[PDB]
Amino acid sequence: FGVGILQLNDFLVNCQGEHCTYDEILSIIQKFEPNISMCHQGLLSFEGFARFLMDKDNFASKNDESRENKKDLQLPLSYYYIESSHNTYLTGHQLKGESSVELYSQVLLQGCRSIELDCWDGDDGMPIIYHGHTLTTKIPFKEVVEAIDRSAFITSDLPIIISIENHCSLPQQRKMAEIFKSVFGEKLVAKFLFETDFSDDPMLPSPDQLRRKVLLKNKKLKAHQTPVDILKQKAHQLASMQESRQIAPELSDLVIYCQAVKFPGLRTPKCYHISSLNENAAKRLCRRYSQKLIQHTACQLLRTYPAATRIDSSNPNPLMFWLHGIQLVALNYQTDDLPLHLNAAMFEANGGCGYVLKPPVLWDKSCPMYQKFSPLERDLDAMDPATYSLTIISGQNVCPSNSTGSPCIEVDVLGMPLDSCHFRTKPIHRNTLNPMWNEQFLFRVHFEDLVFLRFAVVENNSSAITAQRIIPLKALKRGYRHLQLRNLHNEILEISSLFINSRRMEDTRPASLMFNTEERKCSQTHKVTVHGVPGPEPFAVFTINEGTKAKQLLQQILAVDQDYFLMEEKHFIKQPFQRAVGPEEDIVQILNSWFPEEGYVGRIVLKPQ
Ligand SMILES: [Ca+2]
Repeated sequence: FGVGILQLNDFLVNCQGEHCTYDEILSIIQKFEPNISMCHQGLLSFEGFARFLMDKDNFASKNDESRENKKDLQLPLSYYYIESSHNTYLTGHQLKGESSVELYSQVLLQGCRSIELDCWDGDDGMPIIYHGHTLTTKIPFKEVVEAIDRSAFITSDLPIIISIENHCSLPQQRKMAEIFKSVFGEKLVAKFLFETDFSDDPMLPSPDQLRRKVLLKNKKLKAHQTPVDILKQKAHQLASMQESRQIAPELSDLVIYCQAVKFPGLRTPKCYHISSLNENAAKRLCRRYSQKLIQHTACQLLRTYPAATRIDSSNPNPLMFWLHGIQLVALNYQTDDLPLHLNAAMFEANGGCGYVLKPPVLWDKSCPMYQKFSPLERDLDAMDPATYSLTIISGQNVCPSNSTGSPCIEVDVLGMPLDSCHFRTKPIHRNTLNPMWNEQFLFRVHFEDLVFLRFAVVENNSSAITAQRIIPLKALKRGYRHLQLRNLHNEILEISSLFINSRRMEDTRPASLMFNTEERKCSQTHKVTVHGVPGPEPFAVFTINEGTKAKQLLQQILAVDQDYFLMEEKHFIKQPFQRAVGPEEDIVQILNSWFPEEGYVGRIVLKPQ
């Protein structure tokens, strides 16, 4: 009549990758089996098992439940992607359209940490913001700085970087400096703050150390060698009479950690230098100097922005840049397009605070692939990729206000080129309300740390995109799950969703270990279920890490005083497969060898020798 606890556990471990205790499972039955006499015998009915997984609170994303990690925020500023806005003051087109002050408030409230002022002369000796030599409307500089002060730290107390595109006179550059000091007060970094900044080989300080701080990014006056050089240069200026090159000292003195420099290629220490490349120059840099660009971004910040050619405020794909460890990929937040949605999926991580620690191959020396990795290269023959299966089972209300459209689902794997690939289902004829596809895609991935899954709903007739969702691959939960879809403005569509299965396998050496560190392994929590543990319940749960090994798990189980080994068991739908586990073998590697929906469920068992 129904599913037992032992059998509901095998399904949850193997398909859903959730290790629940005897009691948490008795709870799921109590919550989904209405019939009390079933409930009293520990049996979930078949219609109740279906209700359990069809439930609206069976979401796909782990990022629903992600929050700031204090430790992950304790490394140098340059080890992080940093959510960034291009020409924040613009509402639409780059050469026409309005400037708005509020846009700084909206962007910063969202969790953005880098924003851009383009400062020009106002006819009354007060700096104004607008796109130079165009029909953009002008907004007051002061109003913008106040908007940033109010809203900078409402959503996230992690430091912002103000990108100043300085086109003012020296008189109005001094105004700018008064207003930065009077408005931001003790939040504005106006001096080197840390013991670590006066050390032999200095690094940028941690985004943690800089909570509730505002970093200016402007040009900084180069230090003159002697009194005479200053006076001689001054006599040169006088002698010939009959962005802006000059920099008010008042403003230069407020530039500390982010000293803008025309890009030098590949006397203030270099970790305080930062450069701003149009997308074309940054792409050239990524093709030509792949590994050098990665060694550069380990110690210094680099900022890319949209090409000048994109006058419609289109956006470039951020992946190229993030894979070379570029931190500030500055997008037009006013343009809903696939890249802005890629941006948003990236900065769901770490509580949406706007600082995400980089995949450790682009900074941690103890990563097997440190300095060997170029993301544009196909010859990864050293390593065995992880095998992903993704079933698109079905949808609900996938094209709002079009009951009679014919939808298919585009699924795009977006990562380094080698990991990239496109799928598309058959179109369901005239049913956007509860279409069923039950179509499966296989794909392999080497660099899990920066793949994005894009689900788009495409109305086959008009070929228009009606709903969309992007989710980091590592964020997708294994098993049967509901994927909340969103409209083309990345707003939640309260009823529209897809029902999906995903599976992951690991069969030279595995990629996820080649791209890992022993420090990240031992800090990644994983749960294991073990049957046959002396005790009341027939299976117990244990907290471990991706680094824990058979010998270590054995000590953890047994240490409490009353010749045992762990057994890898596969039970079929026969006689069970049984493999003794080697004392020095990684446990999580065994759980990731299993593949569900192949006629077995995996267990780990304690046995007497
Ligand atoms: Ca600009």
